[PDB]
Amino acid sequence: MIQRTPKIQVYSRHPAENGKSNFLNCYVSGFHPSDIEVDLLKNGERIEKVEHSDLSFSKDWSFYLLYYTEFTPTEKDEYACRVNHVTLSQPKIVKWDRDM
Amino acid sequence: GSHSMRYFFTSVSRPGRGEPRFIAVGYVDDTQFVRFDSDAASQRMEPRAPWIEQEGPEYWDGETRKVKAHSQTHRVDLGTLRGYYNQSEAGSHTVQRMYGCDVGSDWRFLRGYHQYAYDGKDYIALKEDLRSWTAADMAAQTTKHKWEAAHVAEQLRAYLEGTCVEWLRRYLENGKETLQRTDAPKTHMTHHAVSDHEATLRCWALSFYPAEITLTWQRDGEDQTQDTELVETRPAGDGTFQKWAAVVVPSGQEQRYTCHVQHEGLPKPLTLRW
Amino acid sequence: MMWDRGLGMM
Repeated sequence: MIQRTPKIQVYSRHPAENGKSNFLNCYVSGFHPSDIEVDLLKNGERIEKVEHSDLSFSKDWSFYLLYYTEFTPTEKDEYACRVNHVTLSQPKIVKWDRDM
Repeated sequence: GSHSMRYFFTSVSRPGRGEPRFIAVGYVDDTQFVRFDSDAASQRMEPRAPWIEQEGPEYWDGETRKVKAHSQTHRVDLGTLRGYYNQSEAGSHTVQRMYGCDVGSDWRFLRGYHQYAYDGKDYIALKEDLRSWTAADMAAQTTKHKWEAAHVAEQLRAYLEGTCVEWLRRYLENGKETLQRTDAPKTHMTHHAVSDHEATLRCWALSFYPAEITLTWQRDGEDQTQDTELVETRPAGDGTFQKWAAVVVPSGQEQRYTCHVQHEGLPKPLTLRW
Repeated sequence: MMWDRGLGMM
């Protein structure tokens, strides 16, 4: 049974700006099997309006998913993506770094 | 330019939870246009592109029948493969399926393919001659025997050379404005000192199509592979894609490092210096 | 389009 650690990427569709509605993307890729928990964090709690892309995979047969939602960026509000998988011991959380 | 069409099929068994979970998605290069979900309430093929909604009822309901034939196929393939490896019925397993054809600049037949994979590992794949097969393990040799004795590979090549390529030409016309587009990547680099004598140099490439792109770092001519922090190509969600690479450099010698972006949408390979 | 026929069984 092959297992692969997912590759989490928390980012925005456009350059972030306080006061302008944008989209927050959590791109998970290179994982196996497909069963995975992906949650977006709003000020420490979960976003319930999260939409996800359809399940696909690459040449190496590793799956990838795109979780996205509409939001308004702010320097005060913190965001992250909580991902849980069989390869991960604990629920890995990747905080969105606006400047990188 | 070259174009392609691919169909992806994923079936995951649910021991003690009923039927296996089946998901199917179709692509034209890096653009999704059709999709099916076994747990969705629609229970039929749904559009995932604006240029594909033009199809009539014969096309729509015709593909719903074929995706149900692919779903029930994997449902039987799980029990057969389970016996090939002497596995129990209390464990969940995954079978993956993908096929498609390619076209070149003249939109002529390039290469057809069809591959299977059970629980991540490769199983069987149709060769480039589109008549002989390639078995990964000995369990796949059993599948090769049944399919060469029935001569079922010739009908596959008939579909990859005709229905696939001919209908791939149609989508490139009905979605001409969205599929035959080539957007050049917006490139730049960022500098951020991480320590007293160290800084992070992140080379960026934004809003490009297609997704295949090569961002590399060089130090006065020599290329960096062990220090380069490369992430997978990520989609912005609007059709275009993103990618960045990074190297940590001692503060003061940043003028030596140069980023190089390779993309088909670029007239020439561009280099960003300091 | 998708394939209308099949390869048989495993």
